[PDB]
Parts: sequence; C-alpha cells; structure tokens
Amino acid sequence: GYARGPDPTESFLEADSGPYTIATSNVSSLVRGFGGGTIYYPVNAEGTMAAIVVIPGYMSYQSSISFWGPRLASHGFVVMTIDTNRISDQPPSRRDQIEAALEYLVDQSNSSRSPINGMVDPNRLGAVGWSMGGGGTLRLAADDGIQAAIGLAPWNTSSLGFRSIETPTLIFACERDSIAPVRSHASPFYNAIPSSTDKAYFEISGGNHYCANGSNRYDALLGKYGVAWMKLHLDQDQRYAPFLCGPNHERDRQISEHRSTCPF
Ligand SMILES: [Cl-]
Ligand SMILES: [Cl-]
Ligand code: NA
Repeated sequence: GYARGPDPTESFLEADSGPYTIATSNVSSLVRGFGGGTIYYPVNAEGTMAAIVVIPGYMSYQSSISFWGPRLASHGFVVMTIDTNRISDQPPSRRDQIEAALEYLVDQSNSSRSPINGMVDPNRLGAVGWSMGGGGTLRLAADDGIQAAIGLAPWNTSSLGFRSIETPTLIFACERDSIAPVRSHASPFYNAIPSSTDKAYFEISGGNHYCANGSNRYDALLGKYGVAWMKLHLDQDQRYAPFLCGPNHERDRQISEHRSTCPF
C-alpha cells in the first residue's frame, strides 16, 4: 500500500543516499508556529508519502540535525528540518512547534502554490528530535500526535509523562553523553514507554551528546536504523523489519546496548 523503492539490503540502508533524487524548498521564519525550515523531498515519487519534521536542541539551529533531511527524504519521505522560534525554547514549546510544522506540511500539500503539492499523506506523520527537541518529540508522541518518533540523545525534565506512549518510538542513546546523561534521560524515557508499544533503544558506544545528529562516523548505523524505523512504521513496509528485529545489534562495536519490544 505505502511501500516504495527497491527491496532493501544492508548496503542499501548504510549508504549516504537512498534511491530518490531530492529537491529542497526554504520556509521563512515568518511561518506560523515555528522558526522556519528546509523541506527536503523526492523529485520523482508517485503519490503521497509520509511527512517528517526534524528538530534540534537547546541553543542550536537546524544545521545541527541537517543529516536527517537528505537521508530520510532520499528514501521517499517529505522531510522538514526546522528552527525553533528561539534557540532557548524548552521541550514543551518544542512539542508545540513540531506539531505546527507538521500541520504546515499537510497544509502546503493542499496548496496549489506549493512545490510539495499532493506529496503528503496527512495520516502518516513522524518526528525526529535531538536533546530538548527529542523531549518535544516524545511529548508530542504522548498525545499520539505522530505515527512514529525518533529521539536523538533526548533531554526532558521527566520521564513520567511518557508512560502511555503508543507511537512507535526509537531512541538513540549516546553512551558517554554528559549533557543528557543516558541514566537520567534516554534510558528512563525508553523504559517508561509501555512494553506493548513498538519501541527500540540503540546506545552508541562511547557516544558524545552529538553522536546521533549524523554527518559523522555513525552515519551508516544512524541512517540504517532510522530509515528502517520510519519505513516500518510510517509506510507499514515490512521489508524493513528484519533490519530492526532479528540481528544481534550489540555485536557491532558501535552499539553498547540494544533493547526492543521485537517482534513488532
Ligand atoms: Cl521539559
Ligand atoms: Cl558530550
Ligand atoms: Na515563525
């Protein structure tokens, strides 16, 4: 139904680019509800696709998470990397801005003045967030405001609001993070989510707080698991399940811990 692109392999998922060529459109900060952004989208994709917003953390701009724009969009997604209204915004505000940015993509898909006209399926929305942007992403997931969530070294004041999330949620934890220490953020966030929810935890060995932002030594792993997550849950594309459920991920020197509720 929603599956697109060729049958995946490990090499295909590890490559810097997926099989679609992509284009970009800039969104001015004048946009209501967030600080503007960059839309990345496939050029020759038939029909509608899931849409994903990617948000950075405290004191950071869109460029800090830009890897995720081309990496997801080149696999058949409409992906907007955003700025927040202020770089000092906290996770509750970031949650609202992710929601506003997804609404913007849905609305532009219905506008005859948009280059992404007809590209977004409003039923299929995801978010990816780093640090406080990950707290915002998990907060939106707690309302079922998204169909898939990825947290990149997430930071939030508490885990206690996350105990009923049903949104399929992947958390990348950076083992040696001193800004959002895994023991106080990523790990309790993952453990708070119900065991009946599709969820996964990938802790990157030795990882610094920026480890899951990509454009770095972990690109093959980050994109493989992140794309597979969005394919499996936003596209219901079961071809991607074997990359997430089955492998002994911890054998990889880059993965110090893996948890999941596989099989999904
Ligand atoms: Cl918070
Ligand atoms: Cl760090
Ligand atoms: Na704005």
